[PDB]
Amino acid sequence: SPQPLEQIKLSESQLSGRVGMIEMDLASGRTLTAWRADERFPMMSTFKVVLCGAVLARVDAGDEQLERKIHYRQQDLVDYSPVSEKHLADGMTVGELCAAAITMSDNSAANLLLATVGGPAGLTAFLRQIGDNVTRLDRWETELNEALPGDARDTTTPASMAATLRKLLTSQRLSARSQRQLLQWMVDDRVAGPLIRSVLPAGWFIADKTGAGERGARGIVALLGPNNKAERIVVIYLRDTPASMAERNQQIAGIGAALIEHWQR
Ligand SMILES: OC[C@H]1O[C@H](O[C@H]2[C@H](O)[C@@H](O)[C@H](OCCCCCCC3CCCCC3)O[C@@H]2CO)[C@H](O)[C@@H](O)[C@@H]1O
Repeated sequence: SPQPLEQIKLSESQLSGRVGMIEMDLASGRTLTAWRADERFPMMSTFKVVLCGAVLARVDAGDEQLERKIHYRQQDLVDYSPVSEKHLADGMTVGELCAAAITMSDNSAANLLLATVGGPAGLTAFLRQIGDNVTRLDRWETELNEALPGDARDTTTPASMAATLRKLLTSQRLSARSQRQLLQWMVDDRVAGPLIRSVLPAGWFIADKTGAGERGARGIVALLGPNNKAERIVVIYLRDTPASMAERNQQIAGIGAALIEHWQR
């Protein structure tokens, strides 16, 4: 209802925590709104879209195949594996692991994919090789969600995650089918996708990947826009807040309501 920058300030003073947000134009990369855009926030399960982006880069270089089946043991599973635990005998293909990791947020799917790109260090090197010098992955699932105050491990900044997401979905760094696949995994998120579409006004496109960690950490990376087309990239991160998940979810929907009400800017 109020201007999106003034509403983002109300959410931080009502949550008693720090909020980081950036509204960027997908086609040109111009930043429309930014609050704590250069400040670090834990990435959480949102690093999985960037992780699958490095996976499609190896398939593009002929080093990987989304059809390759990976086999794992029960000892390789970590907390929260909704689909990978159901395939300990038949295994899952690299494409299926990226789908389970982004749409269902399976934590074991992300670790299994992490081992193919050279660990969190192999993924930070791909980020630096792609132009991102701030985002860094240090641990595996689920230690990277600890959200220790003052710790730069496994973090990013809203401005960096937005610029890397735009580079992966619009630069020629990824071939057309690969870019088409990464976007499809995001509009197919079965965790918050349908819940957000349920309260979005008609004609609004949405694709996303959210996250949640300790100390009230919560984040969302999304593609939004009127006329059923993804026009902007919005990245919002929440950290160091004792508020309930419902109020943290209601604060992010409140910033999203101010963005839709004052869209033209
Ligand atoms: O005048 C514009 C519109 O205003 C309302 O739409 C509401 C809507 O009723 C509401 O459900 C939603 O909640 C916002 C839900 C937030 C979900 C977004 C979550 C993330 C997505 C990616 C990052 C940004 C926020 O806001 C709008 C705008 O006020 C009307 O219902 C609607 O008829 C109308 O088209």
